[PDB]
Amino acid sequence: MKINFSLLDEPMEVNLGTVLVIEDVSVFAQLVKEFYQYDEQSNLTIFDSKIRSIRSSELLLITDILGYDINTSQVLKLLHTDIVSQLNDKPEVRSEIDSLVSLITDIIMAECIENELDIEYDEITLLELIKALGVRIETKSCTVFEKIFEILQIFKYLVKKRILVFVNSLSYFSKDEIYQILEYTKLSQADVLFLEPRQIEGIQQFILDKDYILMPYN
Amino acid sequence: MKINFSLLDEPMEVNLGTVLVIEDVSVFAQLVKEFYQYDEQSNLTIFDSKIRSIRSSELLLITDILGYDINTSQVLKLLHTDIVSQLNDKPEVRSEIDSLVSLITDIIMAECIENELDIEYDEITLLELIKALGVRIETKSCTVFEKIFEILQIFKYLVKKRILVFVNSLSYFSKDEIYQILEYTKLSQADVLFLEPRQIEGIQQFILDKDYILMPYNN
Amino acid sequence: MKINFSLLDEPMEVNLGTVLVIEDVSVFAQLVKEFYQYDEQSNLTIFDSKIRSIRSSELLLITDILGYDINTSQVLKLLHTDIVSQLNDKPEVRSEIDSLVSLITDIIMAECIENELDIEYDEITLLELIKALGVRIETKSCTVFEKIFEILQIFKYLVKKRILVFVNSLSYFSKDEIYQILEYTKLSQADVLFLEPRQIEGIQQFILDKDYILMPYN
Amino acid sequence: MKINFSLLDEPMEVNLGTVLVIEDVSVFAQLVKEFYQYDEQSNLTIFDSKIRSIRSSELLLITDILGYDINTSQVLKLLHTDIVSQLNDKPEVRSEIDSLVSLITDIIMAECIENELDIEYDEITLLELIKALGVRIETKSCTVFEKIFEILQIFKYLVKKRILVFVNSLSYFSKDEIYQILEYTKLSQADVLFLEPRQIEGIQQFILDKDYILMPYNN
Amino acid sequence: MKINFSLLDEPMEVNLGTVLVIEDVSVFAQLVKEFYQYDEQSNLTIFDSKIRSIRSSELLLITDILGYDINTSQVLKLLHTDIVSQLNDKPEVRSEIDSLVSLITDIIMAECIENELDIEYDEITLLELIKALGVRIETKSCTVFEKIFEILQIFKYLVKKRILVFVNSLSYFSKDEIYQILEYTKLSQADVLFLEPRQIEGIQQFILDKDYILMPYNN
Amino acid sequence: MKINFSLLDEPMEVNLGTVLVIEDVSVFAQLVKEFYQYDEQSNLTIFDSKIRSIRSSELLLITDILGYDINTSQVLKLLHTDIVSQLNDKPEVRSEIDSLVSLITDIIMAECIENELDIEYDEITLLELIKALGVRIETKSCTVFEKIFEILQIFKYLVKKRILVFVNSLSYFSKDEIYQILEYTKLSQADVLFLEPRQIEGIQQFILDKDYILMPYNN
Amino acid sequence: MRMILMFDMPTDTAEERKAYRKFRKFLLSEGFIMHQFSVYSKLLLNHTANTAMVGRLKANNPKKGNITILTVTEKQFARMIYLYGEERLVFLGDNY
Amino acid sequence: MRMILMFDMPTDTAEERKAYRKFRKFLLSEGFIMHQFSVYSKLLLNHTANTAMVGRLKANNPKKGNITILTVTEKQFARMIYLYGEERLVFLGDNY
Amino acid sequence: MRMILMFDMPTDTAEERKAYRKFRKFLLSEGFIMHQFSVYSKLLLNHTANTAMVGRLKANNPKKGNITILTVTEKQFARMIYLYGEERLVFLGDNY
Amino acid sequence: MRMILMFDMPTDTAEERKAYRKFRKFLLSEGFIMHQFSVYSKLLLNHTANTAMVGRLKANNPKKGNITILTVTEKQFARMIYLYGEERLVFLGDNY
Ligand SMILES: [Ca+2]
Ligand SMILES: [Ca+2]
Ligand SMILES: [Ca+2]
Ligand SMILES: [Ca+2]
Ligand SMILES: [Ca+2]
Ligand SMILES: [Ca+2]
Ligand SMILES: [Ca+2]
Ligand SMILES: [Ca+2]
Repeated sequence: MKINFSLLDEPMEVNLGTVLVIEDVSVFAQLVKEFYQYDEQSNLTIFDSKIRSIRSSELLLITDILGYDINTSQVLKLLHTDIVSQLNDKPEVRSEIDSLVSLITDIIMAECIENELDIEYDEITLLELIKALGVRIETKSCTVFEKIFEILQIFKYLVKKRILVFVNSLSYFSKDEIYQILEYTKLSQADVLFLEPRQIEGIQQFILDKDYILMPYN
Repeated sequence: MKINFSLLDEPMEVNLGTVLVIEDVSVFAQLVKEFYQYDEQSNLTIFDSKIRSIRSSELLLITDILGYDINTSQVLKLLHTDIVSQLNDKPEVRSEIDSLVSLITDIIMAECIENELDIEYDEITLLELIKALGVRIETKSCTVFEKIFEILQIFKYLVKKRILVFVNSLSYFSKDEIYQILEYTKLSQADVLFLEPRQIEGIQQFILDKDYILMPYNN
Repeated sequence: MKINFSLLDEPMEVNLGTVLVIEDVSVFAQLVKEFYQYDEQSNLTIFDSKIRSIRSSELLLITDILGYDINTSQVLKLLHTDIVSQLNDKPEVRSEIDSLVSLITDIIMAECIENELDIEYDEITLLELIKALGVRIETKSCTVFEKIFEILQIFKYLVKKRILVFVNSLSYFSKDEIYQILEYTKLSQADVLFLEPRQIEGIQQFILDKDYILMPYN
Repeated sequence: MKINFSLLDEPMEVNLGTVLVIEDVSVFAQLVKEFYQYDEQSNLTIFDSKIRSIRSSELLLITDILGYDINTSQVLKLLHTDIVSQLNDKPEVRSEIDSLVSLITDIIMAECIENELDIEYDEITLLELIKALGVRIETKSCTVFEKIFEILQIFKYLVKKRILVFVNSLSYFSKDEIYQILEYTKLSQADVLFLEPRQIEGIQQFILDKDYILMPYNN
Repeated sequence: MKINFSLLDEPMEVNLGTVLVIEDVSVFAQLVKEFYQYDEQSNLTIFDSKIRSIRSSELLLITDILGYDINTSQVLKLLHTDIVSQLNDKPEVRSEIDSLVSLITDIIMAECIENELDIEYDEITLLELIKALGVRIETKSCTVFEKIFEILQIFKYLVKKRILVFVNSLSYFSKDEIYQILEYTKLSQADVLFLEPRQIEGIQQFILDKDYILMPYNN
Repeated sequence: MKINFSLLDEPMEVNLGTVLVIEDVSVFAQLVKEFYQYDEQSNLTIFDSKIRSIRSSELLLITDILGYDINTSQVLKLLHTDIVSQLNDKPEVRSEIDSLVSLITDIIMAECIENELDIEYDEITLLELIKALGVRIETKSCTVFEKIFEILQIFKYLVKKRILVFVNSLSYFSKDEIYQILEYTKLSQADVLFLEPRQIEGIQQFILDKDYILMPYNN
Repeated sequence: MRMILMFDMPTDTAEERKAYRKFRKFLLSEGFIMHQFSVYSKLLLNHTANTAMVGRLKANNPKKGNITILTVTEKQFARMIYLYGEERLVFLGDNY
Repeated sequence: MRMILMFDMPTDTAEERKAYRKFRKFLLSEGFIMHQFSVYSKLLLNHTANTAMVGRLKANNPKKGNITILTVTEKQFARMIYLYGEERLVFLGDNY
Repeated sequence: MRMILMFDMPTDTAEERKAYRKFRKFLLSEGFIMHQFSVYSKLLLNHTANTAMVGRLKANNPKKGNITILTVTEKQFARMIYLYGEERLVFLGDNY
Repeated sequence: MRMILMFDMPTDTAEERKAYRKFRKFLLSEGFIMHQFSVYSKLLLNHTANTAMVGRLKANNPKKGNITILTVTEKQFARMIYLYGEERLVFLGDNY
């Protein structure tokens, strides 16, 4: 994947982990504004290997790592649908689940018939059992280093998002933690792009000078 | 639970079921209008043994039997709690249900471990199983008699309603059905007050003559 | 309009005001059950002058007169749309309304520009002006005799409802008030059908005997 | 409004804008984690002059500037009330608006009298006119600087938030923009605390060395 | 108002006065101890028609008749309000009292004008006149029967007490006095539950045999 | 914490100590009367950064320094809690106190065992030891300067008071004592507003001329 | 819209009496009629003239003056009962 | 039924002032609230209480006293607006 | 699911001691291991054997007996620190 | 971090009982609550307070005293279940 803006001479490719440093505060703030306004503004463009423009729905932009909720309505919907598909791939297990649900429905139905008030029921479904169990991704994160790892896991799980972008998220992690994040990104194959106001020493990064010239580093 | 109006000489007590028959259409319509407007009008006064006047929120007024909605969030919630208590009173049934939902939890847990993402859960409870089953009262196919009976059954579930009042609801039910309604009201202990223009034969009721004289009547 | 059930030999026509007395409590309660369940049960039928069955949406069934709210979402929607149509029928008046709304929008816009915080607005519409004014039918009813008159007015205003039905609603009104209700029904031309457990003296009504035979009265 | 952590010897006071620079990435990340988890962790303690510890509901934490939603029901409601007060401070403008809304009410009233049904209404007020206009803040085309400025403007509208805190928000703004933010914060009187890994040149700030020594710095 | 204990097969209803006779001294003493400790112990459960369990603050327990204090701030206050209502129901008496109070206020006002200092006052009301009179119930010379009768009269004045219970209070009263107490309880509508070790002859009561069998008894 | 009156062009902010000098006796007396009557009068308006107007209960007004009572139930209670916290911050001292209290409890327990009656107790705590010691502030021998200093020390203990205001209190203190009061107020962070008819030389203050012009003054 | 207006103010001072006369003359010039002392009413054509009249009345109110304003229907205006300060035969029934 | 009541009477004599104080105290005792001088209102439950109140007011009216009674709806009673206070030469200062 | 179980009861009565021995033998027969006095643990395969085991433990609890149950992960179980009852050289740093 | 703590020790000697009372009072003073005999728990804010608490518990452990420490999550600490109490011949009566 490649990103292109009017400041660059040629579009630079983003593969696996990528660190982009902008030495101009105006170009950095205007670039983040172009990231949040990407749907509104046509200046900033992104061309994949197919050389096709992507909608903002396919771009995942995350600034605050701790403030980003892992559990969402769409994420829980895709997770519950995934578990329902896994249970549907095995006929015998789903048959046993239908038998147990039939037994529980028979017991609760008998208790309802024992009551003096009329009771009407419909049925119990596997999706209602998963939602009743509260299946969700683990919400336990001790540090931002683990939270960003969970963000990379959920990002690699989401097929619709073709790119994940972090804005000034590298200032929290130590150099060694940055090395572990880069190695985990290379192992996960996902495309991650970082935007930093200042350069980081010891790691390979693309430095954008105030002259607008882009140069590789390490 | 005594109710009083300007037409009555002394406040009349309402215990269990009470059938109040108003032979005058003017006083009956005025009394029903005072029942709907009760918060606005000071003429009709309903007080308990403490002499404290009950609020209109504590008063439950019912005219259309089939048009009233018996299914509410509080009624269904307290009903699910009652079913959970009924299942909790039997140790064996609760143990079996714990075994079944237990096995289901084992299966779903295995399916979660098979996934690549780290997944956490808590439990599948009995109240969540009842809410997933969608237990509710069925008024769709119910006859008017069964509807009023279900209303008398859910009146115990309503916490805020102090007294239930029915307006001209005794015209639909046969004498035997009225006997069943009263005999069930004596067991339910709830306070029900019926208002009818014409007197019902065979049941004890309070009659208000066109002379504005209130008399007890056995038939 | 005519109504037909298995108990009647031939379907009886309901024109202007009609009083139907059922001398059997089981047939009366079962008839009201057939009225509320009319969508579910096919026993009770209604055939208009076109001899075409009507859906339950076209049937207006009202039991409690005081408990029936005159103001509803659909009623207020049709009323606001009607007033919007009346204002749209006159181009000059609507033009003046657009001018005044433009002046108010200019004043409030100037006050918004005077503020130090950025403010974004859309526009003001005639429907938002009617809903802001709270246009609704009069909710003042002193007695059930007036409330039933308002029910007849709103029923005559509603084109979708082909019939209005009252269940045991004649016990509240005096004989003279019943005469005024019948005369108002004949003047309004609307189709109203009453269901009473016992017969009323002094007025014309159809008496259904316990033998199931139907006979005219007065 | 003093904040205290185990690293500091004494609680540091936060008045108007305050720029806190932590040169250690471990202490900075741990402090930010203690800012998000503040209700759970007892290490970071923020108290007012009364020494009473403020709840996490009273604390306002902000990291993403453009991702935060500035438009809320309470903010828009209090903003509409502020606009109504601004229109009420001028008698002439209020009189003119009353005249215009009066004319519109006359027209709509005539249209209601032309109808066959009996129609009643009450009034068209100024708050209803503003709510019909849909007055709200526009963050769509706003730059990050204007976004943070609007956040500093709406912080007075927020009643429950005791203190506003920004996490690494000073990296986007130029030195002059930071001077405008601080100079505006001195006028707004609000308590804002910025947390940056690197020190900003030209502004007064509190620097925490890798030695865990806190020192005031003019530049 | 139904009460239930482990010894009973079904919860027994308490309406108006109810005489409960426990023939076993062990079950009687254990039941009384469960009445004093009721908040601590879950064995004895008293619930209303709503099935809601009443708090010990709502329960009124009485053993010593002459040792109980009938005069309280709330009882005397509500009693003074009741007397003020009785004086307000009669227009002529209220007019005369207003005239006399007007005369006294005129005299005291003249005496205040005669003084050198500037003096201001407000009014002398009827509640202040009753509080100055010191109206209260006299239990000093009252017999035990008149004491229990006054307790049944002030139970309507107590707002928070849901049910009144007497422990072995029927031993002092003669059969005729018990008939007067029950007949008055039927008019007062209050819920009173008496607990006696021995059965009383001539009155309807619930008997609990040493076999732990509960049976209704006419005599 | 900004205060505003009709005489001022813009609302003036009060941060830490603030010396307000009113050169006009009429505006000064009217402003003090508006300070005592503040709940009744709408002329003087004091609001915080939230623009919310503070109640008179939140406002603390002080004129007589030696006549004010510094010892209150809440002040002494919170002070005893502060002393208990100071003793809790030191583990060794708390351990020694626990040892001594254990010895005394052993002695008293032996004396209780020697008695014929069965006796039970619970514990002797540190707060009970401080309450038994009768720790309180001594204003009897205190000079006016030490009294105002103790008032500035206990203002942090008062939870409900939003702002402290002194009326003509700067006439007693020497310039150096005023410098100590202001320098201590800057450390205490409390909001104090002094009102004086005449300007004090050497301290920063806001001066209101007879022309009704408000100007900052360094001396 | 029937506008009922009550007017009051301390009359003790001469300036207060002059202001009262001026305000009363202003009320008469605006179309208001005095039914009794402090009692006045005027028929407003619509809500527009009512609002403008409210603004004008607020502008013309004298110092310490106090005005009460009430909106009343014609049926309520005809039901207005003014009593300015004992029947031998009392008839409950048709009045003959 | 919202009852608006205006009250006026010559106050010159001492007996007239005493009668005015007595009538005002009677109005306050009956549930009426004074919005301003001569201006009062009370909320009557129904038409019967309104008629009885009219008879009582006629009975308690002092000599030379004049009372104006107007019926207004409760919503119209809340609509009551109380206003409390074009010149070429404006003088701020001594009025000369 | 790692099930940590604490067990206690008054041991004064002889039948209480017998019941304590019986309950301990029942815990050993069910797969629980005693780490120390009153301290036991067992590894439950899933929430199934966990719920069933809770029911069984409630059924087998002796009179006046009291059992505390806690659910713990393997990482938390390995972090269990048991101390069974003053250093001259204190080292803050690498422990060498 | 939820700290579950079990405490046992031979109670036979009087000195051992006194040491048990002292250690229990020390546990109560440190914030630990006794769910049952030998069964206690306390909520530790973080890992540092947990380590310091471990050192303090090791320092305050009585002679022959034995303490079992287990870490459980706060949600798992709430999951703590306390249960308080197959025969062919059931005897209701004298046990013979
Ligand atoms: Ca769950
Ligand atoms: Ca379902
Ligand atoms: Ca709009
Ligand atoms: Ca409106
Ligand atoms: Ca008084
Ligand atoms: Ca006295
Ligand atoms: Ca103690
Ligand atoms: Ca002492």
